[PDB]
Amino acid sequence: YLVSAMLLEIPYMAAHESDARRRMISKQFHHQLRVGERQPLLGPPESMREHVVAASKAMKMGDWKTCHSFIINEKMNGKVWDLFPEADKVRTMLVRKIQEESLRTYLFTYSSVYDSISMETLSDMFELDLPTVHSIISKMIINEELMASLDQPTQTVVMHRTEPTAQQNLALQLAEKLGSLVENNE
Amino acid sequence: GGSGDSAVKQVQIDGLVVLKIIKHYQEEGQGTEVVQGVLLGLVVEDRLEITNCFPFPQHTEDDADFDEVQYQMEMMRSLRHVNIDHLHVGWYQSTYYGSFVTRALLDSQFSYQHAIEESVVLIYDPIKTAQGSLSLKAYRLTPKLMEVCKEKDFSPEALKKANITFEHMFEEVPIVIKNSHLINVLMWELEKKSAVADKHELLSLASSNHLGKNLQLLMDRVDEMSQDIVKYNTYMRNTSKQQQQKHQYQQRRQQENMQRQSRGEPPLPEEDLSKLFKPPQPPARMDSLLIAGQINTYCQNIKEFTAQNLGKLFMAQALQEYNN
Amino acid sequence: FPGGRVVRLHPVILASIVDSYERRNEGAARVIGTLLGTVDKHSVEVTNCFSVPHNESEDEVAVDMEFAKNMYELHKKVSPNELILGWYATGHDITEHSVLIHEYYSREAPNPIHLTVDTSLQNGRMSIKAYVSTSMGVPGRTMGVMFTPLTVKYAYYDTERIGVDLIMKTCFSPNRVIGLSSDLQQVGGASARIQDALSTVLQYAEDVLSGKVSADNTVGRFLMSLVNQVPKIVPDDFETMLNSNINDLLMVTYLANLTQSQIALNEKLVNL
Amino acid sequence: MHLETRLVQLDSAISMELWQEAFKAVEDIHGLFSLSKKPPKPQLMANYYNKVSTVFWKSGNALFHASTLHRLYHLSREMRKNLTQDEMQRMSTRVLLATLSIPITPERTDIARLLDMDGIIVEKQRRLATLLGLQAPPTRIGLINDMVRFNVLQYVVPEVKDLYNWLEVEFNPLKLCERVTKVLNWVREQPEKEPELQQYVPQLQSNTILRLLQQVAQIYQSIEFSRLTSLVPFVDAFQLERAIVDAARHCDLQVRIDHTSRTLSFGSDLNYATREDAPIGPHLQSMPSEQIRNQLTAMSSVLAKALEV
Repeated sequence: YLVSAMLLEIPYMAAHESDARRRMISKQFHHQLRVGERQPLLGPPESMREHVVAASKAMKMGDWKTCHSFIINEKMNGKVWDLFPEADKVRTMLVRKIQEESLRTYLFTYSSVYDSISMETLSDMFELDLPTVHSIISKMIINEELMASLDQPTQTVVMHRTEPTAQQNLALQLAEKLGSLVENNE
Repeated sequence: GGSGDSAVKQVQIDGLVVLKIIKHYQEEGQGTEVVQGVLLGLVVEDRLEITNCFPFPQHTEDDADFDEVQYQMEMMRSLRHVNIDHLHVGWYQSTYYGSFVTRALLDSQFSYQHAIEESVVLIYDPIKTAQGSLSLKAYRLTPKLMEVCKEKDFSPEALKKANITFEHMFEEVPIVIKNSHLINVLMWELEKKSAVADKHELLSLASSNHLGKNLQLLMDRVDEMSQDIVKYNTYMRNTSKQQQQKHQYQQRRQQENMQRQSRGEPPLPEEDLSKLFKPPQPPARMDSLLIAGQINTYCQNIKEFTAQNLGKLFMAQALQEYNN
Repeated sequence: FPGGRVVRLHPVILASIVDSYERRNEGAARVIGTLLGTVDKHSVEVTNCFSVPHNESEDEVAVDMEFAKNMYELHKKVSPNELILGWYATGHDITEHSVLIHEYYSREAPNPIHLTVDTSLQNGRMSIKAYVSTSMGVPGRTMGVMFTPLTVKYAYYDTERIGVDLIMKTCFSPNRVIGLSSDLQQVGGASARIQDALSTVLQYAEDVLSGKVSADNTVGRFLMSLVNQVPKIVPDDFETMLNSNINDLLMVTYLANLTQSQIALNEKLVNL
Repeated sequence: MHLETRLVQLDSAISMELWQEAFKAVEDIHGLFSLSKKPPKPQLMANYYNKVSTVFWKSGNALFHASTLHRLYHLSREMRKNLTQDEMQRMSTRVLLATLSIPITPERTDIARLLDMDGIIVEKQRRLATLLGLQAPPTRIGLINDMVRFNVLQYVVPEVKDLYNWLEVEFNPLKLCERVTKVLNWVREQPEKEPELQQYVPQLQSNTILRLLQQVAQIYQSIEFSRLTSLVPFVDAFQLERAIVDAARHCDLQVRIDHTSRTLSFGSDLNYATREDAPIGPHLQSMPSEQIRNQLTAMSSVLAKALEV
């Protein structure tokens, strides 16, 4: 949930070539593969039902479905630490819920806010500054860092430049295998 | 002038045929490949003058199941009562694609042309092709394929037929060129919606003003192309990677197994020499998937030559017009 | 309310008229059938018809109705359009046979809605004329029916009607549909000739004395309507947007002719 | 013997929070009722339709909840022709029930699943619609407007007769945040005004945001949220901002999202691609301003041409 709902959101802009096919998808395939879906009861739904609303960041919709009746369902209490496993967990949520603006909500963002972004997610400002810092050196977002002002203009305009290269995603498979047909033949 | 290979002529679809087509245009089957009828023409000077064609009603709620031949047998009875006999000189669709030759319908087109060699199969294109180049495609199937019949078979009759190497696309005939005088009264309808009841002629020039402005016209087409060229192209190459996983990569190791044993024993068999060289599943070619692979990738490129020029002529127009 | 005001048929039935009348199968003068049409009970939305062989003379009356009922089953089975509305006949108009086949139509007993075919080279008389009748009481003679004329509307699917619009250009002189793009830019230029020849004379008429009368804020509003959406005012920022459009079509077009190469390139090393 | 006990199989499970077998139960009852078409239908389908209403309220989306309430409105008027419920307050109650359950959500987030076979559940929406008695899946306010064809916008109580005339037809980017919300509170009346019609306040919020934002975004092309925050004086502030960002990200409109100075201009034109109508249906009343694209020349040029001749 913390190495899937983050990792493959950077190549899931119709940019598939990092595919990990042993994950929640063992569940995610089958418990959206039905029609009548209301309040979750089991572990897998009561995990997936706020996973999908951790996807569309919703920073408290993602958290406060992991701390209702799980505590007696042997998630929170069952570990011989009461509020320290959740203090580990919900911190690990509050950090992977600024790293949602990173890959997800950056579309038509030309100006960006930073004081209020950590105040919104009620986290230590530096603790959510250092992973957005990580995202520049690791994820290399089409955005520009100027952190003496504590703002970043993005200039992210690949909006429909990315779709004729969605037609190149395959002209890659064209180009990959014409670098493989003679390997076949000769 | 308009002869193909020995038996066939071009087609001549006067506009009064075209209107019984576009009544069942892309509706009673929108995202459903309705075979929109059989081209009931006749054999006149250089041309298969189509006169009246009847739309065939596949059981269209969400799919297409083949309906009664009693329909076709009464539509032919019906046309015989006032019009020509059932001189079916082709069959026609549209139907929800810009310039595509459907393989299973190309087999329905093949056996149709083996039966009546004087046949061109129409692919109508309304504005769904984005307007767009070549709207009426009376695509007949190669007579060199109609020679090596039946049909295009997978492993045998592929190397044999692709040493004969029958063409993949052939004779997309010129259709409606001349004042046939069926015409008459739809001309006499122009001079009235040229005249004072002219509210309907402009509204056809309206289908011009809410086509462009708003419709993804490039993008959503290029996205559907962005889906078509990733699956079809990689699969043909997965074919053209699996075939020489077997053509050479196997026969590299098949002869390696054979040559190692000194190519048999003098006093006995030659047991494993008879056992070795067991032919792989594609030994040759796989020219059945591939021929229509040729057609449908070459068809990707007509859509592409469509997405070519349709484009250009906006980039011309809005760089032209804008600039004043 | 009057059921008969306007009958909404399109050139399918116009093609059903000519073809049925240009083969006939020895159809001397008069061909007839049962009209197929839907009813909004104010505007009569029509689509198809179907025809019969007749010996329509004096005093022999002939419309194969049972056959027209059975191909009504065909026409509805092929397309869920309509149900039978009346009789549709060739020239001449209202006489004794038209009402003796309305008897043959009251045999099945729906509300009658007709359509005459004009066999004449007139221009004043409209090519096609629909008909209803009131009174329509008639427990008397055969059928003393009081005929109302019905003006026609040519209103169905518009890419048909623009398909018609090029059938109008066939009608002028075909005009095959081969060079779609190249030739719809020729008629786009032809439209622009209509503009300049129209706009110049409606100017110079008011340079003389009292022009721009039917062209003050009619075409004056539609000069404004030309420039509403072509061209855009004079915005060079939007010309750059386009000049990047000139880049992406080149790409769409380049990808296009390369996958043309990728046909024979990949698909035919089968061919060795 | 069967259908009355198969609705216990349903009603008992939904009262004990069991939704997957509640869906199985609404499947079984309809599979049962299908072969009881041979006798004429008894007019006690309302209770089954009021249960599946209580299942689709949160299980399926309120597209399916409102659609089964459209069904329940129609068949319960059919009741009051034969049954004759001498009930004017009930007339108001069922018509307002339909109308308040209509404006819920504009567009679905089926792009968590787009990854693997997008066409599944959208095709399954037919399998839900056929259970409902629908032939095609549900569309939008066109439903309520071919049902103000009937006497509903007068049958509804003059508590909320007058308001829908502002939600849909009578539009203003300044005077509808202070039109909808007064009568939101006027129906918030919990105890005697059915305390079940109060779950529609946070979706009326959600709709009002993304709708009236389309309005403002097409009406003008630049107002700073420095005053838009108070210009929409609802019950929100920071989730208001983040729901404006939610309207931007899933693209009911396009505004340049995260402006610090809060000078958010909308832009022209650049994007009548995928995200103008969101996706195809128009949620704008006849305000929206103009844009240009490709063939648009032929169009109005050749329109305005052939009518004056």
